[PDB]
Amino acid sequence: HVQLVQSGGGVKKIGAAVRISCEVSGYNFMDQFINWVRQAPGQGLEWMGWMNPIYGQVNYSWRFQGRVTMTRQLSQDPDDPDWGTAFMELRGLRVDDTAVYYCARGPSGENYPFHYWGQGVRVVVSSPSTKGPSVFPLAPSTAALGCLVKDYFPEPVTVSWNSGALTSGVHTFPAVLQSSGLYSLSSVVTVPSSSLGTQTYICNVNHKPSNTKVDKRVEPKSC
Amino acid sequence: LTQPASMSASPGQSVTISCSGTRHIISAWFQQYPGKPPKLIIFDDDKRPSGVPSRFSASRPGDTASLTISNVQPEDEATYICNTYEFFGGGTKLTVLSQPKAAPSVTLFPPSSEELQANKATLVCLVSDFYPGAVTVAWKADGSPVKVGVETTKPSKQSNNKYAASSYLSLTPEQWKSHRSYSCRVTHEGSTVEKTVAPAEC
Amino acid sequence: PVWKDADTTLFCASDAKAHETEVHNVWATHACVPTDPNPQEIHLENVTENFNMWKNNMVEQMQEDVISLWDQSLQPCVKLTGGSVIKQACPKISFDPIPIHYCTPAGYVILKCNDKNFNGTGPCKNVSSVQCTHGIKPVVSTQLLLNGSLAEEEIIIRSENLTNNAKTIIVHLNKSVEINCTRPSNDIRKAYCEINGTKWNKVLKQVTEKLKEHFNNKTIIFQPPSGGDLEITMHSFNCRGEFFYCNTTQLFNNTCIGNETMKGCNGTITLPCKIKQIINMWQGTGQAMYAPPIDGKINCVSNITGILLTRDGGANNTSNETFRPGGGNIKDNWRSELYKYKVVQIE
Ligand SMILES: *[C@@H]1O[C@H](CO)[C@@H](O)[C@H](O)[C@H]1NC(C)=O
Ligand SMILES: *[C@@H]1O[C@H](CO)[C@@H](O)[C@H](O)[C@H]1NC(C)=O
Ligand SMILES: *[C@@H]1O[C@H](CO)[C@@H](O)[C@H](O)[C@H]1NC(C)=O
Ligand SMILES: *[C@@H]1O[C@H](CO)[C@@H](O)[C@H](O)[C@H]1NC(C)=O
Ligand SMILES: *[C@@H]1O[C@H](CO)[C@@H](O)[C@H](O)[C@H]1NC(C)=O
Ligand SMILES: *[C@@H]1O[C@H](CO)[C@@H](O)[C@H](O)[C@H]1NC(C)=O
Ligand SMILES: *[C@@H]1O[C@H](CO)[C@@H](O)[C@H](O)[C@H]1NC(C)=O
Ligand SMILES: *[C@@H]1O[C@H](CO)[C@@H](O)[C@H](O)[C@H]1NC(C)=O
Ligand SMILES: *[C@@H]1O[C@H](CO)[C@@H](O)[C@H](O)[C@H]1NC(C)=O
Ligand SMILES: *[C@@H]1O[C@H](CO)[C@@H](O)[C@H](O)[C@H]1NC(C)=O
Ligand SMILES: *[C@@H]1O[C@H](CO)[C@@H](O)[C@H](O)[C@H]1NC(C)=O
Repeated sequence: HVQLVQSGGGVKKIGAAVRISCEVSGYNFMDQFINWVRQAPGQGLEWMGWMNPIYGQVNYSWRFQGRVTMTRQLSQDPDDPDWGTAFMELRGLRVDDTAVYYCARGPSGENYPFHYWGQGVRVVVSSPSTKGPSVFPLAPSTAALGCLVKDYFPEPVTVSWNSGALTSGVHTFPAVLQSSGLYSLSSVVTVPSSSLGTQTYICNVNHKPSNTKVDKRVEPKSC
Repeated sequence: LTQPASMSASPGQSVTISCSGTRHIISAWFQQYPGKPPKLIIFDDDKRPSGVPSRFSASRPGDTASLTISNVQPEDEATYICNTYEFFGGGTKLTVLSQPKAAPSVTLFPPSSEELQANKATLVCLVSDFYPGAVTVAWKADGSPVKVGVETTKPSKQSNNKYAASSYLSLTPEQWKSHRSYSCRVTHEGSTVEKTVAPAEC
Repeated sequence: PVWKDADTTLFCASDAKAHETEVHNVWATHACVPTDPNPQEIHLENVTENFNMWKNNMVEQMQEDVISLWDQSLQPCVKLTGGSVIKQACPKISFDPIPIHYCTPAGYVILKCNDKNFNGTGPCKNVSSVQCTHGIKPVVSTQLLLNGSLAEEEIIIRSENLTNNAKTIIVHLNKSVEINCTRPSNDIRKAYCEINGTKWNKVLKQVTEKLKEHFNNKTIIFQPPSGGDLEITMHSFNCRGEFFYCNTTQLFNNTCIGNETMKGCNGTITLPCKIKQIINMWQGTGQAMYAPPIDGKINCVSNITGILLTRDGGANNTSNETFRPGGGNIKDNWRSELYKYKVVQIE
């Protein structure tokens, strides 16, 4: 049938350019425009532009004008001329460019609505260098206490509590990717308020790519 | 095109997602599962494609387009998106209730003294154990909204099929020690829970 | 006495001279019949019909004709399409388009819309029946329609849907604007097109106000093409067998089409041009290498009569619409003249 298969996604550095391909099959490549639509994680669909395979004519949303370029590779061999590949390139990548990028096309003869979609490829834009995390204690004022793992790259970091002795009420939240390209997360455990001062609580953070091993004691402090 | 950020229904019920705007344009509807591409379910105002359940119907008399799902099934738990040409709605996350609704537990942590001594400050707002997974997180300093320096994660599924999220507010110590109060506000199903921390520490 | 919308293979008529060396005359001599010496247009008394210039098979049929004409008439020195490297003689030819009439066979007629402000889509009030269209010059060009008809009264905007950013816009001018392109006698590939800046900028202001009518009085901004092949990023055309490519940025200088007027934008607009030898084939994904230009003055004076435009879209949170010169493909050129006609079957 009509198929749109994408390639060329992954992790990229702040700045730099990314190129994504959309190989089409099942129809004459020249007869349908190719649209590109990206979707940040947990956000809506955003149209970036379309590209007409006839002469390469393009139409870009103002958000991407001067940063995006849509090109095409047409079929050469005359015994397979329906084949075609569209390309999208986005330069000057920033963290807020991290998204899943799709190629799409409409019904036969038209451009909208998008009946056919590619599987989508994920692009993450993050730090250009490996960095070790900073570990800070999050003291109690129930009695939820934790550790803050800040400004590390790449993923992942492992957090344990009391060398694995503490396993109840432990919640290590998924990391966040900041605009600096660095990741940061937190780990909180809820322990009885009567044990504060009686039993010590220490978070063990490991970051293998930077060989960081931090054991931080979470003290409640006077006031 | 604007639609509610989320919606909720029980199996066997009939639900309706509404999109305003549309500028009287024919419009189409998409259904999208997490981690998958969107799939068209309505085109030309009311026509389905082949292989779309007959329980899906849509109509757009004028400015407002509406998708109606009858005999709601758990397979309908997904994001539904209205579309006009190149413009898409924000997407409505339809949750088919498989467990009772749970309010979010919010924990606000002020910046640690060891990080303050490092010329940095971060406020951490954790949100856990909320169902359905649809939460908005806002930050406020004294009485005024704060938008800069905010990093907020998308809700993610927990072990108990509830949801979790975190939000970080990065400030300098000068800004941190210049405000009376700092607040994290979490809205879930039309109800808001506020937590607050004051630089006067205890 | 009823009819139905149907498509049938048309035939062409012209005033071609069998003894002429000009390539259009040569092609039409063997491919067309003489023009109808007694054409009979009869009014359809109080008849309203539905025309759609953007879905009309006469346009595709004319396109196939122009493909045959160019492939038969223009001989490049080298053709490099796929894995093919073919070399042939490439004499320079006499090239000047001539009008071509398109006619229906027996059992079919052509409905012609005589509404003075017909936009090409929708109902027509003044319907007539003919056997042959008027003579239409097959002018091949991009970004600018040349040597065509004019709108009767007002500037006309033609589009299958102005709110659809993938549908191209034909602007039908009511006043022709001269574009005068010259490769002077004695770089052999450098040329230029001269346009009266006062006349053109005034026409562009009228076009801007007309677009304002269709887009809720939004601000109309022009910009150069956002990309694509050189054939569409430049105003490309054929002048005396030579392929001219011209930069039209100075044709869309917003600062000269403002209500405040002034600025030194009333002089001659000079568009730099290059006569290209390597041209991307339009039939099928190829390259054609022709010989360098002939010596002496190479001059063509043409009537700018239409503008092909593409609107950006993706606006939402903006209060203006941005338009760039160009179109979807060359069939738009034939639509700009065939908008009046539509083939029906009599049964
Ligand atoms: C143009 O778009 C409008 C709005 O969606 C629609 O009502 C109309 O049918 C469309 N016309 C054509 C010719 O596509
Ligand atoms: C059109 O012309 C006819 C005569 O041919 C006339 O009698 C009639 O009233 C007019 N209008 C319509 C709608 O037929
Ligand atoms: C209809 O077209 C005919 C043919 O030229 C013309 O005589 C007549 O005045 C036109 N009527 C209108 C209303 O345009
Ligand atoms: C051309 O049309 C415009 C409006 O589109 C009108 O204002 C102008 O007078 C017309 N020009 C002539 C010469 O009729
Ligand atoms: C053309 O005229 C018809 C009939 O009034 C209208 O529906 C359509 O929108 C018009 N199109 C343009 C591009 O003006
Ligand atoms: C150009 O347009 C003018 C009217 O402005 C007309 O008289 C003239 O014949 C046209 N020239 C050509 C070559 O079509
Ligand atoms: C076209 O331009 C050339 C060079 O400027 C000039 O000699 C010639 O007279 C012009 N033709 C017309 C019709 O103005
Ligand atoms: C240019 O056009 C203006 C306005 O139509 C006219 O007054 C002027 O004489 C023209 N200039 C030349 C050099 O032909
Ligand atoms: C067209 O002209 C502009 C200046 O008017 C120039 O910057 C641009 O590069 C030219 N286009 C090309 C393709 O060279
Ligand atoms: C438009 O014309 C003005 C006045 O002649 C000139 O200064 C300016 O450079 C032109 N605009 C562009 C974008 O080239
Ligand atoms: C337009 O017609 C004139 C003669 O009427 C001719 O000199 C000129 O080259 C033509 N333009 C094109 C682009 O063929």
